[PDB]
Amino acid sequence: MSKIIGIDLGTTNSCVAVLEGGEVKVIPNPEGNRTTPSVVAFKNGERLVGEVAKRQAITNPNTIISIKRHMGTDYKVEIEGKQYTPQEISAIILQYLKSYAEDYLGEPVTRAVITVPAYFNDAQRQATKDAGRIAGLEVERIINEPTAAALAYGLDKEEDQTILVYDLGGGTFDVSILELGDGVFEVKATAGDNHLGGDDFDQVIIDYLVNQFKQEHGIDLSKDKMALQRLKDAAEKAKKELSGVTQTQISLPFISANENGPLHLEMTLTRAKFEELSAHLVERTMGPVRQALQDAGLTPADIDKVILVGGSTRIPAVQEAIKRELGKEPHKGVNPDEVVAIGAAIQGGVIAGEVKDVVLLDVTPLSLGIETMGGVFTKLIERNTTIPTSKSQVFTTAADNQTTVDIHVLQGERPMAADNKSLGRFQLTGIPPAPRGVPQIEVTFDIDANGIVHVRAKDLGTNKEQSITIKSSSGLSEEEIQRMIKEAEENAEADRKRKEAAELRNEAD
Amino acid sequence: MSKIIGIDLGTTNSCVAVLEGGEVKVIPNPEGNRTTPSVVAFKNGERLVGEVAKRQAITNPNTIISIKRHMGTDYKVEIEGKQYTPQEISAIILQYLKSYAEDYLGEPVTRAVITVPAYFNDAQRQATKDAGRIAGLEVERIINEPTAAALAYGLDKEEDQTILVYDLGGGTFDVSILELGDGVFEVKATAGDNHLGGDDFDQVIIDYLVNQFKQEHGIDLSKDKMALQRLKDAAEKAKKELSGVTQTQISLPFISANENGPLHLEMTLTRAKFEELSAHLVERTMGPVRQALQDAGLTPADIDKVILVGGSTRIPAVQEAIKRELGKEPHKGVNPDEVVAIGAAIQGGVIAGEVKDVVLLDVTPLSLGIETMGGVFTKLIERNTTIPTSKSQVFTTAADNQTTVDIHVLQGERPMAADNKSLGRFQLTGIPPAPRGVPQIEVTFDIDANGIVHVRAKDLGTNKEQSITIKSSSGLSEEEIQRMIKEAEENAEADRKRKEAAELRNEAD
Amino acid sequence: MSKIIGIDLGTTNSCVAVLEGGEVKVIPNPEGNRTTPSVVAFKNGERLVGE
Amino acid sequence: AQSLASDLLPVLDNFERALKIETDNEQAKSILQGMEMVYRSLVDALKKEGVEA
Repeated sequence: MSKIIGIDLGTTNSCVAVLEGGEVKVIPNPEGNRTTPSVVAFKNGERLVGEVAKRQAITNPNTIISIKRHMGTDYKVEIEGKQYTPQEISAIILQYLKSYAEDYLGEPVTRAVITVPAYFNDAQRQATKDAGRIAGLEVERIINEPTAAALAYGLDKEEDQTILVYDLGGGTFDVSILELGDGVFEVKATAGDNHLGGDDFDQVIIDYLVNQFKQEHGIDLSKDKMALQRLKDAAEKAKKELSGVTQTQISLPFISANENGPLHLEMTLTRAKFEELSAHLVERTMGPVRQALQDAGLTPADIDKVILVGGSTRIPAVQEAIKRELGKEPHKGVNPDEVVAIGAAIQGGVIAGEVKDVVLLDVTPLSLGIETMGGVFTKLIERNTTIPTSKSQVFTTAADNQTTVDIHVLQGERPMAADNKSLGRFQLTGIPPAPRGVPQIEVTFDIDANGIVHVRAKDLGTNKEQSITIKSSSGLSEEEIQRMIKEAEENAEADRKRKEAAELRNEAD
Repeated sequence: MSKIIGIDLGTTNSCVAVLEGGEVKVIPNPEGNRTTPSVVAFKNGERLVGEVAKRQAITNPNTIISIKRHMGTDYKVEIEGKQYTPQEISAIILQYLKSYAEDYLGEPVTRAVITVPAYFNDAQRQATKDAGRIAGLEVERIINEPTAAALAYGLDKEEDQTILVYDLGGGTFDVSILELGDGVFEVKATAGDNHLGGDDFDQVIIDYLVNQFKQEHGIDLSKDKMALQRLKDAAEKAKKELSGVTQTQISLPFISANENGPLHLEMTLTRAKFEELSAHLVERTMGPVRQALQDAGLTPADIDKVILVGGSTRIPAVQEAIKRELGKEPHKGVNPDEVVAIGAAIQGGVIAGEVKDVVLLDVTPLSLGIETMGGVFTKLIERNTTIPTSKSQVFTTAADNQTTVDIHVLQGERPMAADNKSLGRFQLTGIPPAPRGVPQIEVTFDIDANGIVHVRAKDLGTNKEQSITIKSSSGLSEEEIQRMIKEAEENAEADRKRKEAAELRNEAD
Repeated sequence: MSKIIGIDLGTTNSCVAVLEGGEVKVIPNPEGNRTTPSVVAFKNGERLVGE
Repeated sequence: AQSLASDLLPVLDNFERALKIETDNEQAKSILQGMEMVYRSLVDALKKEGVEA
């Protein structure tokens, strides 16, 4: 009985969420990076997948890169002579997602929910699903990412209404629109171009730079892969940075050099120069959005609201440039790069939360005990307990050198011996001339399945076992219980009992 | 009442040790360095003391220095119309001191011990004692650095015999020869020099440098202040390294620059060489040794053991000379720099009342645990945990309705049952039949000061319980023990019991 | 985690004892019979055994 | 972190020292227009850890 793990199976990289608590978190893969890149290559006949994959990609020409474009089609791929199918590939990817999720729980996992894009089909769908079982993950369900990323805000519990999700993947871009009818999603329109993404920004930065450099000092940087990389990265960090701040400085000193020696790439860059410099990605975007808008028969004001996804989506100009051509403020705070995986896990949590039925056992409807010494009632088994159980307790000599000990085993609530119902009254002899003090006696009450109650009475050191069994006969549970408890409520001030507690008086020997 | 803190009053600096536990920590002051230098300044209404004064030393007309010379005199000094006595100054130092040792402790501290040089006379000792009670510190004894240091090695409890302590602090070297009669210590002879030390050990290097650098690039760095500075640093640090290793680089790039531009000092310094530039100091240091030797009318043979004190006794050749001097090995067992304040703290220990516990056999020889599901040996009390202690863990049941639990107590380090010592086994019965993992069961291990260990296993819904006492967990030769310490690692890969995640397949749905 | 019952089979007859609570009780047939009789049959449709 | 920031300060200093070397002239100053990057950076480095001067 494993949880139901949510997974987001993406083109660029894929992500895996689960819920435990009223709380749902995103399992990290063995390395850093809550988010795992989806890819795999084989070397040893042993698979490698996820980032440690991208690392050696350029050794073994056998590296499968975004497969998820090929699922649901006849396609196969040769690896050192042998052919594979997407579902098999994406499958091994999954074998990782599940695997390391198991690592994280120590709790093997099976049940799962996996997500695929809005535009996918029946074929493709049975291809991911297929892949899933293939990895060994029984699917509980398969559902379409934007819906899944509607469980960020989980609007199914809201007003029937039409809503746009705008997803900018890492290397993709897609847009979707769904009227939520009868509480669910009639996914009304799909759209959006398949080469787009952050890197399609990171790039324009990289371009602007290198061109600016060759410009002033005259070399084309794309040549040496060293400073190529340095550049790439630089630009990227610069991207994330300009996510929130209005300026930044890049250095890349010692980058390359002329005959006056070392050449230091420095600079300061704006928000705007990049905004405008990105302005093309900017305006090329929306076409899919609008085309979709009529594509369902809907007016720009026909939406209720507009989600977001696609961690690159946290951008000044995307955002600024959206809601304005649109309805209200884009929905926030759900951390996009996982937003989808979050949705998965949610719906999974729900899939486990199915069974609402109820049942019997039995509560021992009235709390049992023995008259204790001093003439009080002392429970050995609190009221609503369970199928047969056992309790054991001790108690000791009444007054100096007792030879014999009664046991009155009574059923009730109230503190006061006689103030309840009673039952068989047995005793134990064989007790020796031991003064009041520590002559201890273990007395237990067994219970067995149907309401039968044994009882034991035993001295410790002399091992004397005399004991009874109650037949559950005399005790009345029809009304009589649901009465004499409320008695305990009416009369609860019966705590007056402590009188005899105080009667500890005659304990003066 | 309060802890009695041993204090070492240095001419140069003073250092302070207190005793928790049975072993003695040494109180660090605000700076984070162990010993704080004895120097005091006043600016306005404010006394500053130690390092933080020693810095403003040059901004202050008033900074009292090396006052411990004038302790034992009518000397006064004048600041703000006002004269001061040593008692008054060193009192101030003691004030800062006590304040920080309080700090570490936090309950206020009223009771000290102070130590003084081997030779201090009566009016002297008296006047420090004074100093101290000016300081507000009741002074529960006063002992001379050496008997102190010797004492933190405590040989005081060894047979009547004769010790030679050799204390070379930073700038000033002292020797004492002490006779131990009757678990009691008497100072038989004093010797010394007040200008030899480690510090001058730093000198010869520092010079040798500025002589190699004048003899090459003919600029005299000695004349640049901070250049002196960085030099001093590098020197000391290279002495340190030079203590344990046979060479080192001193490396000081950008020492300075000519009109030709930036200048770079590098070099490699031998042990052999530095022992050249030093051998005269050490052999100045055999001098008082022999002096006092004759003051005792004595011979090396006579000296029974030798203690080393002060940091710069870590100097390899130093020790070397001592060995080819008396033909006898120095007892360096304790950190030679604080050994003095550590002795002090010990004597205040005995004074304020924790005498010596012998305290042996204080540790479990081996890992104690009990087999759990799938032959796995679960550790409970770990190897080398000190014996008079107990641990308690709550296991529940194997299978739904399991009636009974069978506990197998095992002793070893090895992660599989098979590989450990089976000390004893016993079972417990009667637990209410009911689902797996639901019932609580509490096993506690308890080990007495002998090495004998009892185990109790007790249901938490029953209070039903059962126990065994494992005979010895001793009573054999420790040879087997070490053979297992080894044999643990010997097979390191028994870690193949991870094979039991397989055997974690018990859960059936 | 269902119960586990004893059953003795033979020529004469068979008898089935299960452990309940502390000790072992036998069972109850659709009629009495602490012993049910070794035999069985049918003619058409459902069948029956015992006495 | 400290051990590092401490054991850094001499190097992070050599930088302040090298930073003003300028009596200088040529292409070599390119080399030093190389450092006032790094050693304007080590500063932001320690600064992440909140080590100011």
